[PDB]
Amino acid sequence: LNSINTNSGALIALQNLNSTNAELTQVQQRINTGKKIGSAKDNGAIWATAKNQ
Amino acid sequence: KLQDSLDAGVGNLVDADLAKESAKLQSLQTKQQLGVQALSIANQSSSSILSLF
Repeated sequence: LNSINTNSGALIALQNLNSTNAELTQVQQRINTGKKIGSAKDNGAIWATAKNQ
Repeated sequence: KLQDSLDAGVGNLVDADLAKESAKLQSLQTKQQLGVQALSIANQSSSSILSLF
Protein backbone atom coordinates (compact mmCIF):
# COMPACT_ATOMS: atom_id res chain seq x y z
CA LEU A 1 0.00 0.00 0.00
CA ASN A 2 1.34 3.40 -1.11
CA SER A 3 4.58 1.55 -1.88
CA ILE A 4 7.23 2.34 -4.48
CA ASN A 5 8.41 -1.23 -5.20
CA THR A 6 5.08 -2.74 -6.30
CA ASN A 7 1.93 -1.81 -8.26
CA SER A 8 -0.57 -4.68 -8.35
CA GLY A 9 -3.20 -2.62 -10.15
CA ALA A 10 -0.99 -2.21 -13.20
CA LEU A 11 -0.52 -5.99 -13.23
CA ILE A 12 -4.27 -6.63 -13.20
CA ALA A 13 -4.81 -4.01 -15.90
CA LEU A 14 -2.09 -5.64 -18.00
CA GLN A 15 -3.57 -9.13 -17.71
CA ASN A 16 -6.97 -7.70 -18.65
CA LEU A 17 -5.41 -6.02 -21.69
CA ASN A 18 -3.79 -9.34 -22.58
CA SER A 19 -7.21 -10.98 -22.41
CA THR A 20 -8.86 -8.44 -24.70
CA ASN A 21 -5.87 -8.69 -27.07
CA ALA A 22 -6.26 -12.47 -27.22
CA GLU A 23 -9.97 -12.11 -27.96
CA LEU A 24 -9.04 -9.62 -30.69
CA THR A 25 -6.52 -11.92 -32.36
CA GLN A 26 -9.04 -14.77 -32.24
CA VAL A 27 -11.65 -12.60 -33.97
CA GLN A 28 -9.00 -11.58 -36.50
CA GLN A 29 -8.50 -15.28 -37.20
CA ARG A 30 -12.24 -15.77 -37.68
CA ILE A 31 -12.38 -13.01 -40.30
CA ASN A 32 -9.15 -13.76 -42.17
CA THR A 33 -10.02 -17.47 -42.35
CA GLY A 34 -13.81 -17.22 -42.52
CA LYS A 35 -14.19 -20.32 -40.32
CA LYS A 36 -15.22 -20.59 -36.67
CA ILE A 37 -13.35 -23.94 -36.55
CA GLY A 38 -10.19 -23.27 -38.54
CA SER A 39 -7.91 -25.82 -36.87
CA ALA A 40 -7.72 -28.65 -34.36
CA LYS A 41 -6.73 -26.07 -31.73
CA ASP A 42 -10.24 -24.59 -31.81
CA ASN A 43 -12.16 -27.88 -31.39
CA GLY A 44 -10.64 -31.24 -32.25
CA ALA A 45 -13.82 -33.32 -32.54
CA ILE A 46 -15.77 -31.06 -34.90
CA TRP A 47 -12.60 -30.32 -36.87
CA ALA A 48 -11.70 -33.98 -37.41
CA THR A 49 -15.32 -34.80 -38.26
CA ALA A 50 -15.55 -32.02 -40.85
CA LYS A 51 -12.15 -33.04 -42.24
CA ASN A 52 -13.22 -36.66 -42.76
CA GLN A 53 -16.59 -35.59 -44.17
CA LYS B 1 -19.31 -41.20 -84.71
CA LEU B 2 -16.41 -42.79 -82.81
CA GLN B 3 -14.31 -39.64 -83.22
CA ASP B 4 -17.15 -37.52 -81.87
CA SER B 5 -17.50 -39.89 -78.91
CA LEU B 6 -13.77 -39.71 -78.14
CA ASP B 7 -13.81 -35.90 -78.24
CA ALA B 8 -16.81 -35.92 -75.90
CA GLY B 9 -14.88 -38.18 -73.54
CA VAL B 10 -11.86 -35.87 -73.54
CA GLY B 11 -14.21 -33.00 -72.75
CA ASN B 12 -15.77 -34.98 -69.92
CA LEU B 13 -12.28 -35.58 -68.55
CA VAL B 14 -10.74 -32.10 -68.67
CA ASP B 15 -13.51 -29.48 -68.99
CA ALA B 16 -14.43 -27.36 -65.97
CA ASP B 17 -17.97 -26.36 -64.97
CA LEU B 18 -17.79 -22.56 -64.99
CA ALA B 19 -21.12 -22.06 -63.21
CA LYS B 20 -19.47 -23.19 -59.98
CA GLU B 21 -16.46 -21.06 -60.89
CA SER B 22 -18.43 -17.79 -60.90
CA ALA B 23 -19.67 -18.29 -57.34
CA LYS B 24 -16.17 -19.34 -56.32
CA LEU B 25 -14.79 -16.16 -57.91
CA GLN B 26 -17.22 -13.93 -56.02
CA SER B 27 -16.65 -15.65 -52.68
CA LEU B 28 -12.87 -15.58 -53.12
CA GLN B 29 -12.83 -11.87 -53.97
CA THR B 30 -14.86 -11.17 -50.84
CA LYS B 31 -12.58 -13.43 -48.78
CA GLN B 32 -9.50 -11.64 -50.14
CA GLN B 33 -10.87 -8.22 -49.21
CA LEU B 34 -11.71 -9.47 -45.72
CA GLY B 35 -8.22 -10.95 -45.43
CA VAL B 36 -6.59 -7.66 -46.39
CA GLN B 37 -8.72 -5.96 -43.74
CA ALA B 38 -7.66 -8.50 -41.11
CA LEU B 39 -4.02 -8.09 -42.17
CA SER B 40 -4.22 -4.32 -41.71
CA ILE B 41 -5.81 -4.79 -38.28
CA ALA B 42 -2.99 -7.17 -37.36
CA ASN B 43 -0.41 -4.64 -38.60
CA GLN B 44 -1.87 -1.89 -36.40
CA SER B 45 -1.41 -3.81 -33.12
CA SER B 46 2.00 -2.35 -32.25
CA SER B 47 0.79 1.27 -32.07
CA SER B 48 -1.17 1.02 -28.80
CA ILE B 49 1.87 0.82 -26.50
CA LEU B 50 3.42 4.06 -27.74
CA SER B 51 0.66 6.01 -25.97
CA LEU B 52 1.31 4.37 -22.58
CA PHE B 53 4.83 5.86 -22.38
